[PDB]
Amino acid sequence: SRVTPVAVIGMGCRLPGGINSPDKLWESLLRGDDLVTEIPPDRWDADDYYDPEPGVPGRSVSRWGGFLDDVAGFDAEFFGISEREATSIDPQQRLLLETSWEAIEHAGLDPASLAGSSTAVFTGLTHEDYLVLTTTAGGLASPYVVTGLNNSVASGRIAHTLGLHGPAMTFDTACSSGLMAVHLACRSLHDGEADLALAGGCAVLLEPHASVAASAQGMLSSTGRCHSFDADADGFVRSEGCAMVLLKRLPDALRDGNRIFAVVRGTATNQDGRTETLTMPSEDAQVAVYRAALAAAGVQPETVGVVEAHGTGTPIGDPIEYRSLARVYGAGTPCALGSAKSNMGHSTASAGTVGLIKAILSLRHGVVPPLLHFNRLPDELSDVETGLFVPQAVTPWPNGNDHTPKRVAVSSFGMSGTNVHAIVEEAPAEASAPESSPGDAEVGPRLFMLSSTSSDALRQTARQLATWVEEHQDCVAASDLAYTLARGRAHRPVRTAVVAANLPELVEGLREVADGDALYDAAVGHGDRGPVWVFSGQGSQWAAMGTQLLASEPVFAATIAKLEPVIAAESGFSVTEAITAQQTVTGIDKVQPAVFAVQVALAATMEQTYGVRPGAVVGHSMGESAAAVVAGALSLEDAARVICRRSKLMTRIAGAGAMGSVELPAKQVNSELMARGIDDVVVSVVASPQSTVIGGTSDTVRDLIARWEQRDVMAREVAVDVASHSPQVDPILDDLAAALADIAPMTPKVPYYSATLFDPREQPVCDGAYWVDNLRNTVQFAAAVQAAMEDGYRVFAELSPHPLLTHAVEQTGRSLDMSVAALAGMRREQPLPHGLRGLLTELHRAGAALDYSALYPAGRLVDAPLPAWTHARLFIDD
Amino acid sequence: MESRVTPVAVIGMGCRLPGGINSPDKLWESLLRGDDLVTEIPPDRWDADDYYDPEPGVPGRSVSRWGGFLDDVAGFDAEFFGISEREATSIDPQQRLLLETSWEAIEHAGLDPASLAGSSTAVFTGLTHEDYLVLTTTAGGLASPYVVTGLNNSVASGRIAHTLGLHGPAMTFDTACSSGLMAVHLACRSLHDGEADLALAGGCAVLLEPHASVAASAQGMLSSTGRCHSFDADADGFVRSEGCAMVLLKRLPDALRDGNRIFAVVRGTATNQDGRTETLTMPSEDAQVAVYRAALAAAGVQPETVGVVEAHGTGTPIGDPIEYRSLARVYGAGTPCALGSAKSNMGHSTASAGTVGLIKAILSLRHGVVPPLLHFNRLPDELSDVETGLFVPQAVTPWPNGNDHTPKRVAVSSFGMSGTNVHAIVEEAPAEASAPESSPGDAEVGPRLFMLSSTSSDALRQTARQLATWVEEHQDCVAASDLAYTLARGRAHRPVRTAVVAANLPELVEGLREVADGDALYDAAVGHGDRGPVWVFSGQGSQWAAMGTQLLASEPVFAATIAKLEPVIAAESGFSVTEAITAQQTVTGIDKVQPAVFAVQVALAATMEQTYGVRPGAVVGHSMGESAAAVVAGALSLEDAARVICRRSKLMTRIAGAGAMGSVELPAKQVNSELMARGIDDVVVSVVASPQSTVIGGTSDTVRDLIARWEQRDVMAREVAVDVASHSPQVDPILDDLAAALADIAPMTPKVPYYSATLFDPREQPVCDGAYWVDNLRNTVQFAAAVQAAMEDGYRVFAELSPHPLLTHAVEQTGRSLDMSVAALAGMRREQPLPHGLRGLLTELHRAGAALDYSALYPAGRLVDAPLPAWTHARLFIDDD
Amino acid sequence: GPSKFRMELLSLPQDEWAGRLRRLLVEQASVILRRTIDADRSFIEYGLDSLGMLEMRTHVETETGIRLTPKVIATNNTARALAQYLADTLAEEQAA
Ligand SMILES: *[C@@H](CCCCCCCCCCCCCC)C(=O)NCCNC(=O)CCNC(=O)[C@H](O)C(C)(C)COP(=O)(O)O
Ligand SMILES: *[C@@H](CCCCCCCCCCCCCC)C(=O)NCCNC(=O)CCNC(=O)[C@H](O)C(C)(C)COP(*)(=O)O
Repeated sequence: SRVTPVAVIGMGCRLPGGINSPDKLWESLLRGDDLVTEIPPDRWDADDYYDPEPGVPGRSVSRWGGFLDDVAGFDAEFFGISEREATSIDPQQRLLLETSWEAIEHAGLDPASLAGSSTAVFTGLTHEDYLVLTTTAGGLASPYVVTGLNNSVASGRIAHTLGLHGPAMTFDTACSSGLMAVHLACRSLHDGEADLALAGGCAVLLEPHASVAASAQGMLSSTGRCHSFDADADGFVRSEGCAMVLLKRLPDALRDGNRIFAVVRGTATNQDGRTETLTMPSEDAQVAVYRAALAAAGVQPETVGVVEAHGTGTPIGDPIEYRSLARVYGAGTPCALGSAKSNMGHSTASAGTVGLIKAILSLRHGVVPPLLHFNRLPDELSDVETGLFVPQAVTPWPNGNDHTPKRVAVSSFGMSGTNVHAIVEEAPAEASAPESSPGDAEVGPRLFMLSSTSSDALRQTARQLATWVEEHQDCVAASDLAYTLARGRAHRPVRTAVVAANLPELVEGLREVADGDALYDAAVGHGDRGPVWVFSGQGSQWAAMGTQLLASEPVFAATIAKLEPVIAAESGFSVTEAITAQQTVTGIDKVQPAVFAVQVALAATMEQTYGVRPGAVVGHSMGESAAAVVAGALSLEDAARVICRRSKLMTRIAGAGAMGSVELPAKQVNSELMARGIDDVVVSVVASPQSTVIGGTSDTVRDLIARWEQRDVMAREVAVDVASHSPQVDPILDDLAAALADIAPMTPKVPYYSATLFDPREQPVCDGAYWVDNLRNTVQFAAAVQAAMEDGYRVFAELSPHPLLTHAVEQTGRSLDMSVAALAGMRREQPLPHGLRGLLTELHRAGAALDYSALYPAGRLVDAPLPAWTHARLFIDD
Repeated sequence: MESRVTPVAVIGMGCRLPGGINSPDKLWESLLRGDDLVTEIPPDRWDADDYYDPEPGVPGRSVSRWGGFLDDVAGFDAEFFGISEREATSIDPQQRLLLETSWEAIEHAGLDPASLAGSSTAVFTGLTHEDYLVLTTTAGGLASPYVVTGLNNSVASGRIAHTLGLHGPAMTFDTACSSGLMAVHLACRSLHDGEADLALAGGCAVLLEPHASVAASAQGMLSSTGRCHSFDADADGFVRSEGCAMVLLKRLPDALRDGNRIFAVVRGTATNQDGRTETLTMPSEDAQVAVYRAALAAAGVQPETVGVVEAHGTGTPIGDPIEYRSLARVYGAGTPCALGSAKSNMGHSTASAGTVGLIKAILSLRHGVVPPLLHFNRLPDELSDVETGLFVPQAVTPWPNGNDHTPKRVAVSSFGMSGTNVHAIVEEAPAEASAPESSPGDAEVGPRLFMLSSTSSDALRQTARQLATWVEEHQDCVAASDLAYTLARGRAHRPVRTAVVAANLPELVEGLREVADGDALYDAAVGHGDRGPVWVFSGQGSQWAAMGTQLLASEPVFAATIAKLEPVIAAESGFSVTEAITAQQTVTGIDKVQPAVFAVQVALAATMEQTYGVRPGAVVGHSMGESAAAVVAGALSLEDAARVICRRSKLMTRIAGAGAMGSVELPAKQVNSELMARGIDDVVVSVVASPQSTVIGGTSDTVRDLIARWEQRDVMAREVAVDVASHSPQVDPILDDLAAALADIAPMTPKVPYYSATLFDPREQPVCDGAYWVDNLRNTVQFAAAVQAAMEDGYRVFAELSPHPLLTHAVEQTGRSLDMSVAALAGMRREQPLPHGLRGLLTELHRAGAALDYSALYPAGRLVDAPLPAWTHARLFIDDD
Repeated sequence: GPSKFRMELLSLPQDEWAGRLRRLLVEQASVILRRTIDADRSFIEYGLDSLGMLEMRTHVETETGIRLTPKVIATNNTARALAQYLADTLAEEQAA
């Protein structure tokens, strides 16, 4: 072997007829589809130039071509491109930018993970149609033309966008540009200049003057069809198309476990040299490049089963090529001769890569697609004795032996006389992991995860995937598909999840998402920071809260089982019946422990079963006790005593005061309270900057409420037993401190934003005096939440039985002009047949950091379709 | 110590830059003189006032009115490359300049581009901008069929490979302003692989249209002042400028083995991308530092041994401080290091400044000095904190840290707009492993032959004038013999060619001025150099008094051959050859006239082959001329043909005035019909000289009476009195004696092809026996058919080797009949002096285009930097007036 | 004299100076980018190129009298940070 083998670990393409995926390309090739259509009126009026008489000046003989369903579409915002600059960008560059992202995602890699890598980019561009259209419109004066119409930035932008550091050059080698990029990338990876390579080309047809000019040369087909290797060959038809591949050194790819589609064992390039005419090919030059590539790959030509020829369909090009192949390949052993350009026309720049992609697919499925538009070879090739043949149907691999890996030969010959050839071998024998036992493939709901750049794109994405799952539901494994959508895709800003146990169930859910009218909204996080647990106070209790979770989640049930004896120890009460009875838990000695048990088990389930690391913890009222447990400051055996011992204490002062809710800032409330000479009523909880909770003497509290109602102020009393965070609790703190004298606080390991300490940023020591202070002092919950946002957290999920502070969090975030998400872990009478997977679905939708490895330990990548795009039409105009 | 790539030697460089710079040496003179090459935009391109606006950011207007412009962009030598005028009109000028400069690069390396046919030479050409495409679509000329190759970028490199018949990889590419040096990266990589043994790298810049300036001006790139104030505190942007530059690259072990001249060694090169950093065009400091240490690692060079950095130096207020701070982090670690940038002198030659920067680096290496930076007055205050050994030279500076233990090394950098950086480390050429310098040898100062060439007459005069100026300057820096060697075996001989004979350079300067000013019409060569000339050997009538006196005194080998043949005639004819050729009166009497003509003519052909290496591709003789032709082609030995001719002249000396030669313009068929009408057999066709000229031999009275018959009928039937009526029945009685008296010779097979007028078919090999000779004095001389078969074989150059040309006019006539352009040179003329021996024939033989053995004429010598020939540029452009 | 916004802003207590600025920025970037921005996600991934940075540079100069430079927006890569950078810069010059 002359060079290092290079593995094609990812492929991406956009091709005429709506083909935008390598798997979709294979289906069309196998079906024998013909993607050559009449020129859409959107490009130009074909009848303004069509003339069947050859060589008529100013007129073309071709009215056909292979066109993309749309070209002006480009998801500009997802790449941070403003419409003003996006409009002037050559569509060839935009399609390359999009398809390169598809190529990386197809490999199972997050493109954002490639930032800072030594990845190299090689893109070939041969047509300046958008430049000419801009010149005709006279819009060259726009400053964005400097970047929009230059050819170097076609690969520069891709490297700039993804933050790559390898070579990022753009070349132009005519119709062999697509395959030349693979040869250059295979060279660069071997030299060590890079560790990953993006190779391919793009061609876009927007102007008739390119077609008529070639028509005057007699190049294009009169019948408008690339009759490759047929007697009626009369020329080619230009066609749009963009295709890219991702290349990585084989030892690295095998070491890192990336899926390998095929191995490029060696490439070679050559020039036709001096010929009769500048565009005439040379037979001996083609024969030389064949032996050069085989020598570089170190493989005998007798073992190359299938040759993917150039096959443009020119009357003189094919006989030269056919003689070239017969002198090297097909030496006795049968050989199959194919050409992708028959099915979709000549893609020019990208024709090299598309031919390669067809070769990759043929290797994987082990068959050769029939060659469209073939009846017989030209009569002048009758005497050539060779093993070559043109398949007229889906044929098995011509060799059929097992001792030798399947190999193909890919060729591409440029107009300027530059030839490219590459030898591709099938992927290595899969390093199959130990077979998954039926116990590992547990029957149970799994999250299938979607993403897109907009609401409509998500609905389109769901529809596409639903049809794909409906086809491969027997061939694909549900475990792998769940793994692939989570661990092997890029989570685009607008995202959702569908939970199901079987693929048919998954399809039905996707169709509901496809036809649903819900306004899916973009995520607010970046997966860099974990969610912030919010532990609310009392009042969220509802009848039979824990019945569903106990019957569904084992860790939740286990947590209650461990904590139940402590309640029966300190308070002598059984929480299992209270949270499962038909009546809401009542009594402070019962209400507080019941809420505490649910919250801590909810947190316990989340970071153990679903492995969600909390980025920060925020506590409100007794929720601070739950907050301490999750933060690692205390053990559950301590806070349970803290809750239980405290809970029985204010049973003495049940009814010792009344609470009021004032929807005004606390600062002005304090000033008005001071100006009124009143000092028994104090601010209890600063819930939001626009709301305040007060408590004190029951009759007096009603008096300011009436004194606020006469001022038409929105105010309300709070129907709860104990005047917490007010001087009414005074007769207990001395007893409470003695009861908590045995508490052993520890330093918190999770960021703790206490609402009791004057500075929320302080990491508390949850000693006895804290809870004494917590009950007496006011709660600056809005301040603590505000502090967490200032630190950068944006996702808050409250773990109470019912949402009570989610509205407060949203108000505080809005008061800071900050985009935040307020999720609810549980809701009153909300059925959750799938357990807490609903919250996990919501947390991912918001964008909190997750340990997807814990949810999806291992699995094989599969071919799930990539997400759609928010294709806004961005084209020049006159 | 570790070198991960093979060192690559730059064996040839060529460029075309603004201000009439057409050669690397002329670039060096400009840099030392501190020339500023940017000018106001010429009205020929566009009206600059139609777009100028000093206010930055104004829509639809450009802030700069200056640029560096080539003196002639539309100029192209279409016919030399075999491209029709129509096709060349629609070819992008970037492609046309690349084709011309690449040819200049190959010649500058000392190689004939025709010798690269079938080689594995690779071609990488950087190329940005599409101004001609913009112009073409504005004029609406895209319907032309030639556009498919004229405007497609891939043909830019494909055309070079197609023209020269190169088989290595050939591609063009775009990497913004770093494409020029990126070509060197790919070429070094391709050579390292073994894919190629020669590589052309470079780029082209062309500035035909204004909107490119307007679009960039809105972005704020364009400099308001109009000069690239590289590394100056007043930097405000760059200025675009035209320019093309190409280099030729070869593996260093191969360059040493073949003995090619090395200008510099590219030890290593590397490239990378800036990555995600602010805006698309904002450069990254850390990326620049990475490529420096990567290139050094690949080249195995520590940075402290690099003394000069050819920085990118665009002149933007953002780019320059990033460059300086990045360089100070790598280079100049305590040791002084000199900064520089070719951008300052000639603006930004986008997509080619990478190569132009490289070329400046090589010239600095060979001359060992750092050119001053033009507009530098003070570094920006932002860089006052940076501590470094770097410094910007304000005058011609000796090489920093100059020493012999460490070879001089240069770092070349070039950064593109897309963010792709290229950086290469260049070392001086290895210590000259030349032959003993000024060693004794061919120290003779005899007049040497200096060769000129071009594509047209007016081009030759321009070429002579340019070379005359160059020789006038370097008359002391180089030896005359080396210049003669360079022009002969180190250049490509274009169709229009001539030579000048001189003994010393001062005479040469006078000679070129005569050629540059003379109104001589220099016709292009008719030969392709494939086949050697065809010697022509004549009959009687060429003799004149004291012919060889000057030749005997000017060609020692001629004299040796004359002396060699002297004894045999002194035995067979009894008289010394020097008598007839040195007497003050013309030799008379066939017994001495005939041997004398044969003796000189044989030595003449001997003089060409032994002394001037002129191997004849074919040989043709006439009458007596077959004897001389037989010796030269190898059909018979030298002395044996001598006894052959003296015996004949003596044997027919028995008769005087045996008959007559009626020479008529009538065709042989027509005179045969006329003779049949006359019915006499006393006269016979003796010589078929031309299709429009026939010679009739026979009895005197039958000739004289009958030739008057055409003279009454107004027919061009002249005759000059001759001693012998050969090829006629008048010599028949002596043939029996002649058939045996000279039968002692032993003919053998010629080693050279022979066309014989004696045989019916000249192409047949003639056995030079007496019977064949007896045919010669009797059979009709079929000379016209003899030369006809020669040109049917494609031979083109015919030289008449006779004291006076007699049959040359016949060659032109038959060539005119054949509609086939041929050369009819004459070896020597009547009374014509020979101040330089037969060198006057050789210069004409070269001008005709025959095959020559230049190795024999020019055994050895070092190549020189003599200026390349000027092109016949024609104004080819697209107009929308 | 200075823009009407600058008179109002200084007359207001300095603690909301970030809040009022954080809007002069959101509105101005919204019209420049033609997209309702958010106050925390970075400009560069909105597509704020070098030109748009100039339009921001000149506009804030008219509205606040502060000479912004393109490196600063490159450093204060988000609106909240940029408004924060404007706040103390206003505070520092005021204290002079
Ligand atoms: C790719 C060809 C790419 C170039 C032509 C299509 C694009 C539009 C024109 C270029 C841009 C113009 C400027 C902007 C508007 C390709 O695959 N081509 C065919 C490859 N075949 C091949 O090389 C051999 C085919 N050649 C011939 O059949 C033969 O040379 C001709 C019939 C074409 C010419 O014959 P003659 O004129 O007698 O030499
Ligand atoms: C050369 C840069 C490219 C010059 C030629 C561009 C001509 C237009 C090409 C497209 C065709 C349009 C016409 C179609 C008919 C170069 O040498 N690049 C390296 C240095 N160049 C830089 O830009 C580096 C310094 N950059 C800057 O100063 C800033 O990024 C600029 C001023 C560009 C933007 O400032 P803003 O980001 O603060």
